[PDB]
Amino acid sequence: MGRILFLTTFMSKGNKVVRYLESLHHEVVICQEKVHAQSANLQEIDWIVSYAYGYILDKEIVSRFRGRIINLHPSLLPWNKGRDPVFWSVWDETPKGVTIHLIDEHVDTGDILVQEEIAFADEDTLLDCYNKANQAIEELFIREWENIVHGRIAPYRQTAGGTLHFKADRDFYKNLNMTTVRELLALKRLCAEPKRGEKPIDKTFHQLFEQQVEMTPDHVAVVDRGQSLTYKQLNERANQLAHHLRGKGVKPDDQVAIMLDKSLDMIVSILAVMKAGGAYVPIDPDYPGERIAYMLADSSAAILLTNALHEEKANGACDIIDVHDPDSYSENTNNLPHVNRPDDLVYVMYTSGSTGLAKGVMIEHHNLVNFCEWYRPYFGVTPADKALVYSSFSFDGSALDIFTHLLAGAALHIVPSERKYDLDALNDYCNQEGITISYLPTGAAEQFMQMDNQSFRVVITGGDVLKKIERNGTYKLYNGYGPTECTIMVTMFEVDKPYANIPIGKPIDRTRILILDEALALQPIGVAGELFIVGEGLGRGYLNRPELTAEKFIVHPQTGERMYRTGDRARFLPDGNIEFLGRLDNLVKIRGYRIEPGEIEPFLMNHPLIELTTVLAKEQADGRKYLVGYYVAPEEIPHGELREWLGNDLPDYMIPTYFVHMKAFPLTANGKVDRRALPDVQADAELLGEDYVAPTDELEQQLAQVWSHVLGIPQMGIDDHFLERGGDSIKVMQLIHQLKNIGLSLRYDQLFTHPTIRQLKRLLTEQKQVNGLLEPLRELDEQAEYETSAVEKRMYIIQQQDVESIAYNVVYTINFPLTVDTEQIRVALEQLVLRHEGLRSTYHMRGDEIVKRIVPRAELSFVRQTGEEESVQSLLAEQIKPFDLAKAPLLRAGVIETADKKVLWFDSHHILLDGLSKSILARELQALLGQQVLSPVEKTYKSFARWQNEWFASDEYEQQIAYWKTLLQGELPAVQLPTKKRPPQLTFDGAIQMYRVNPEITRKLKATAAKHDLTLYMLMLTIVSIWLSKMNSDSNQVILGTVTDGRQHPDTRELLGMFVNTLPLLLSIDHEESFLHNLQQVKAKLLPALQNQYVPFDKILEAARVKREGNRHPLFDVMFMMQGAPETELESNMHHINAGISKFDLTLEVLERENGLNIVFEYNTHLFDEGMILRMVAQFEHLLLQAVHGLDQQVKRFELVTEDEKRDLFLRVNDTAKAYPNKLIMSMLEDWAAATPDKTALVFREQRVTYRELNERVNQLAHTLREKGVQPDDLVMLMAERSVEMMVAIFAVLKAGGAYLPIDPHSPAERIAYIFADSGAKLVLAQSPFVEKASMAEVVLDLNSASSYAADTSNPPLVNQPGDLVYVMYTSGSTGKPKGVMIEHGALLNVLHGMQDEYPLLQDDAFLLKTTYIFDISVAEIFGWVPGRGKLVILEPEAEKNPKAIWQAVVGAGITHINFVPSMLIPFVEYLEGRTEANRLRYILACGEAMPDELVPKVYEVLPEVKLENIYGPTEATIYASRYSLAKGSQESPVPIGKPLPNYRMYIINRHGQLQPIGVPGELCIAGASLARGYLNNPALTEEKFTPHPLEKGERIYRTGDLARYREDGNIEYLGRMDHQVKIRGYRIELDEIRSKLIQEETIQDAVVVARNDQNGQAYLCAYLLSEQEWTVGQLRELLRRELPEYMIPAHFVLLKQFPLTANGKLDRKALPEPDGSVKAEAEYAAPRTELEATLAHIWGEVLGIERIGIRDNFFELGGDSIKGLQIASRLQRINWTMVINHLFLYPTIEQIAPFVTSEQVVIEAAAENLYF
Ligand SMILES: *P(=O)(O)OCC(C)(C)[C@@H](O)C(N)=O
Repeated sequence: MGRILFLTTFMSKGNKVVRYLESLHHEVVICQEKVHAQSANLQEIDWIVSYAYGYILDKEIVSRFRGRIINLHPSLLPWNKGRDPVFWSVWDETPKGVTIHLIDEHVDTGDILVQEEIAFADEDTLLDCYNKANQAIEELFIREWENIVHGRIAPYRQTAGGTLHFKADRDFYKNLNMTTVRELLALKRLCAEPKRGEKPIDKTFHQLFEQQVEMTPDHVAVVDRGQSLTYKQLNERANQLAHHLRGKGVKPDDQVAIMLDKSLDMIVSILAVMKAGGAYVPIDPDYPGERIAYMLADSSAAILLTNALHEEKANGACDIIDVHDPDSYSENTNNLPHVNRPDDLVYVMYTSGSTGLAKGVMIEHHNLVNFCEWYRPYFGVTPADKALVYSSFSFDGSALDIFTHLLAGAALHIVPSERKYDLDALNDYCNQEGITISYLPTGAAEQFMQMDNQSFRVVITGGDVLKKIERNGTYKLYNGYGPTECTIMVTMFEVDKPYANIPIGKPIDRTRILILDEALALQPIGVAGELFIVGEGLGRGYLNRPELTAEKFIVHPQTGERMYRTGDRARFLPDGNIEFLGRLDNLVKIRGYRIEPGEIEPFLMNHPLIELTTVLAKEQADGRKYLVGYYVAPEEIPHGELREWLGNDLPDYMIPTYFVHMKAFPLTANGKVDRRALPDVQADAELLGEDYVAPTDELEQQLAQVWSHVLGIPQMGIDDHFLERGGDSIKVMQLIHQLKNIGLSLRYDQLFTHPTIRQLKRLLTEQKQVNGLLEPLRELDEQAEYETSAVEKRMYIIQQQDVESIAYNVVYTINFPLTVDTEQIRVALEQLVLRHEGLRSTYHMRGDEIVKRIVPRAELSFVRQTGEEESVQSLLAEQIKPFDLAKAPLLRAGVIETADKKVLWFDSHHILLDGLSKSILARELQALLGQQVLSPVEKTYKSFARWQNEWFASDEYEQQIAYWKTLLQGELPAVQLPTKKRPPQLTFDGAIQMYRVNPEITRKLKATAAKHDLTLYMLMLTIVSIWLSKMNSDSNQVILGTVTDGRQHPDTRELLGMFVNTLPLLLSIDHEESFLHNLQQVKAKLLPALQNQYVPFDKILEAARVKREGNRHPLFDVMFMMQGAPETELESNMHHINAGISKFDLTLEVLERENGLNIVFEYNTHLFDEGMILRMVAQFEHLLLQAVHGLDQQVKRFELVTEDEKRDLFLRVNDTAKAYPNKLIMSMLEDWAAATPDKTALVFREQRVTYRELNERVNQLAHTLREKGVQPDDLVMLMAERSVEMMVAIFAVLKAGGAYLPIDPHSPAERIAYIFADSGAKLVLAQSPFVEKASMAEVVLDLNSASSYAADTSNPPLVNQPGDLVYVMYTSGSTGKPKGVMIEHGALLNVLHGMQDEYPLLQDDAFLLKTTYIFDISVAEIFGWVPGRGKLVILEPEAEKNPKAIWQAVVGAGITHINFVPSMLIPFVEYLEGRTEANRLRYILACGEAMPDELVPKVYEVLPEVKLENIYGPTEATIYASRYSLAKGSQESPVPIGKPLPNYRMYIINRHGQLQPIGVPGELCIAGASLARGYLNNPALTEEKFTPHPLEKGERIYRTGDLARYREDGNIEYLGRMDHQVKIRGYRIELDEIRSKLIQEETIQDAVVVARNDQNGQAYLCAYLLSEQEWTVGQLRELLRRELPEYMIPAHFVLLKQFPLTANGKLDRKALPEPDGSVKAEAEYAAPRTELEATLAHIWGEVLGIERIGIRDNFFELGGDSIKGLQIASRLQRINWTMVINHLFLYPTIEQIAPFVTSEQVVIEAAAENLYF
């Protein structure tokens, strides 16, 4: 050992590494500060270990301790050196790992000692990768420190390469800590500066235009009125005016104004200024004369291009160049020499309408070129297109209309103001001229969608928020976004489907969009922020406004890129698109809620009458703001209708206060809706619309003031709904308490039946006035010990079962800015310690009573630590320690300070801190940190405990107990969630998963509940109940737990203590009714439970007499909680920490945060994993969206399984399509017999039949059957044993045309006469011993008489289609008389081809005919050899029971394929174990019953190289349906029946016909090609079992009646019949688990487990066993009590010798002994009456070794052998007690053999001692 100097700055002082070094008994000196070269901490030091050290050691220290300074770096060096290594490992996509290296004089450039490779997942957050890396570097140290300190590791130098990163290089990506890895990279690809990007722009617009004029010179360029201009004509004319302009003094970057109207000369003038070298300044001729003069002076334009009509509008301010004067055009028509560069200005357009007069935005040539070169290929603009010059030329909308289409050869069409505003005439012009593409502003576009257009193919819109997508046209709709400072637009989106917020799209060419926060840092995907624009669109800036240019056009402080502040809020969507979220200044406060008014307009325009809408947020002089909803409709809409239409999806404050009807929205001269031209409302004096009905009396006024105090709404109306205007459960109790001071009593349920003041008055009329119903809480006097509450006694008892448990520790974290004083927080916390007695309360136990003791003062543990982002969790973890309830304070605090935040953490116990106590602790701490004075407390918790304990003696408490004792009586429901194997003991290890409900859906949830007199909790509880029901196999009742506030006395809502109470909720789900009906039923069961909510949970368990199990929590196993919105801002920034604990199997907590819902899924990690919970979270979201949109839909119509799961099930299971030859099996025989007539086909006994001999004899009987009246789909019955004649009959039946119906010859006459009639058949092909057995039914032939054959040996003609019957197999199933399954040829062919693809029987192979032909399995043996042209070895009749004969057939005939039903394979492998004969066997195909798990190794040990296969299939699916290949080294927990065969499909549905997900059980259904036509002469049963289903799209499915479940692998698991199911209080059980112990018992070879209903009806768990030993009940019970719990412990164990199998080898559950019988059981104890028995008990105790022997104990049960009896009889003989060893077998007990053991009386009278002499 040696001294170690541990250097850490951002890690803990007692890390996992430091304390492991102390376990090895090292002296670990810890120094967190900068160490000097000659310090005391450097003396007598042998090793230096560093872990997150934030300083650089001196160069002397590195050399003085060279080879002795070890560093722990969580990065795979040389990659990611320096600071923040784990983040840069993910962002730069470097290799991942951890490194323990040596320290040199640089940053992480030392020789590596040990290095491991870590793996991060795509769905892991960055914080998750931080913990996973910190653990690896700590585990790597623990694993290798001994090898390091002992020199058993040679340092190897770092390989070449790697990255180096410093501090503050991450400041741009600070918000992305909770972002997944795949989303972090997705943002990188979407926002990182591209390497090479695109080619740099090197052209101006007039350069590219002049090149297009050379390409399409005679194409039509511009069309105005009826005249037209070609590209050459337009080019030459502009060149003429440009020569004049340049000669007049036009230089590059000069600004030439243009004041013309939309005409051909406008296009000429624009191109002329460009060709001259300047930039055109568009001035609308209709502007005010002051606006015109402002632009001319601001632009400093010396030349103005106008005509004579608008000439005087300049007032002689410029050199007027008339566009109609011929002298203004020169004679030179050639292109001018180029004097411009791509950096020169191309146009200047002024924008305004707000702050400032007007600002001149300057755009350059490269800006416009980049847009036009993106516009043409994006929309496919060709010279065949025709565009519309719609927008005013003073705005970039015209730049898109003109410049983009000119560079593609298209034609421009000028729009006069006669059609610019009459959109009906514009649609006429477009349809009659062929206008194919154009840009229309948002307002004009939405009013153009109604017109019937056939000309447009692409219509682009933008400017305002697009909401309308339905249009009367065949054109594609595009939505664009972009400021005027950038070129026209920067993002484009094709509107493909309806959207709530239509995205603005993805950036264009050479353009990148960033979503940044206020600190200019990158926001994660989905997080809102300010939109920034980078790329070639950013112009120069504003004209003569350099301050505003430097304000909006900024270079980024870190990325070093020029960006434009848009002032708009947007977020990135996961698809890569951007969506507009509003302007950063248009956020207004309505009723105390910050809302975006743009979120109201889409719902209002969805009204069937509203076409346009705009919601403004005006204000009054008092300061309050009100929302006004302007709408354009054909006529006015009543105020109540618009209030109701928006009340379906929006809250009350988002419903506008007033609505204004408009006929046409006033547009500005620029295409936008004139917002300041909308009519201001007249009633703007705090008017409450019109639904306001003023209070008419003194009670309605008194109720309106109480409602105003609780809800915070001024002037309430008597018709206002409580829940609709912010009403909550807490606010209902506040209304009740506020009425108690008035004197009126209101119950909690009566508010939901009287939700308005109008109804509340009518209820409070009969209610008495001033009575003082509420009594004040009496403050207890000072005592030594105080009383504890019922919940405090429970929480105490909980913490006592494991005194070191943190399962009830309450840990929260708040992230403060670094500017907050750490000690100021500690002082505020120490003030809260004395303010509340709970923070100074200690709990002890006086005898058997738990009492509380108050302490005057207690010191607070405030641990200040320094940490990094990637270590805050590990630091906080090491602080969560168990609490001693006898010591105060029950709360520990501390602040972890990082380089960017101060993380305050506090850990308390649930005995003190509950839901409301957290809210009060937040408000008081926030006020103390704000230096606000607090009013001292008035009440204490110790006094409420006294008041409540006395209420436990009242009559109302007994009345509430009687509720729970009757509510929870009888058999309660059982919720079997699809969990993993439940551990024997209850486990508390857990994890969480979070699901966010967006604000929009949250608003629709709360508006729905309030509209139907429900709370959000009632609505969520119904969805949770349905969600649990559908997972519990669509049960009708469910059970779950909930949490109430438990604040009984109204004076306790300001105290700090444990008040919450747990309530069981027994709810019912009616799947046949609507979602609204179930909503009322959940409330009808919740309100009576809340009326009895103040009975402690442990008393409720006692009243119900709930039995305690080990695997499940008592009563319920799923918990559902819900908290309200945070009261303060500090509570909203608090974060609840879970220390890997799940108190229940599954816990759901709904938290109202950020105007949305954060739903937590706390689950036990032993029952669920990461994948299972993710499925259930998606299913809850799927049910929530279906329910909120289907209020009136039946609950049965809501599906649980998701579409991604349905596609996953299709591929892994039901993708079995394969093309198979349609050649029938009777033709394949005659085809093979033709090619190979002299090949062996059948082998019976020791005789062989060739293909020709077989086919010829088949033809003779066929020709005989043909003339007998055999046609397709005719039935002929067979009565023959296993022989060659049976095979000839079957094939001759098929060749003749009919189907063969197998009948056992040895079947009773009662059975045949049934099939003889049900089938209606006539011919009976029977053998000689069974000819008269048909009783001459009709025409009976003799298969052994040559008269029944013919002489024609030629193949009969083909007379069968693939849809004709091939055989009819009767079932004789349980609970029913035999039914004839009709199988067709194509159905049989698909299975034979399918089984040949998996187990190919080739020509050199053979099959064994051993299954009785009245079973479908035999058919696979009858025809299984034909496809591969093999052979069939017919076993001797009744030789299927002799494993000797079966094994001889496999050896002698080289059989490769064999069928074996289980329970018949076990006797076969029991014969082959002591065998060694050679075998050609390849496949053992098992079918008929469930395969025992122990049989798989038994088969592979007696037969290596074989392929054991478990196969399942009902008779209605021909032969088989699914298969599963079993391997050697395998131990499957059941025997999965596997996946369906080719062209087979299997579905597992519930009781409502919905596909069940993985793990959830249901009914197995078959579908595909090989389905039976139906049941013979039973169309009723055919409809019940062969039903059409939407899964097969109208095609039939066969309902097997078997219970089954999907597995994560995809193989289906057999769970037994749907009927004959055994449950344990609803929670079911698997009998195979009980049959495990029977196999574990070596002497118990085989045994079965079922049930039997007793005389009264209760089924007892009867087990049937056979073995070589005699047991007892007690011995068999104890052997099961190993791991099998008591709820599965059976009872009657009747001993058997063989199992009652039937003809199919399965043990008849009926034929099992019904009334038990030979159930071995023990007797009582002992009573050695006489000393003889006591002597017998002592001698038995010595020989048998049993220290306690009873007089009624069986000799053999205590270890009685034949050797023991001789010892016992010998010891008795030595004390004169004759015992016969034979009697011990007849009388095996002491008392039974006591009268039979006699004495050896030796008399001892002697010979007459009186002797003489
Ligand atoms: P409302 O039923 O929505 O309130 C929710 C509960 C029942 C949790 C609340 O009343 C409470 N803390 O008891």
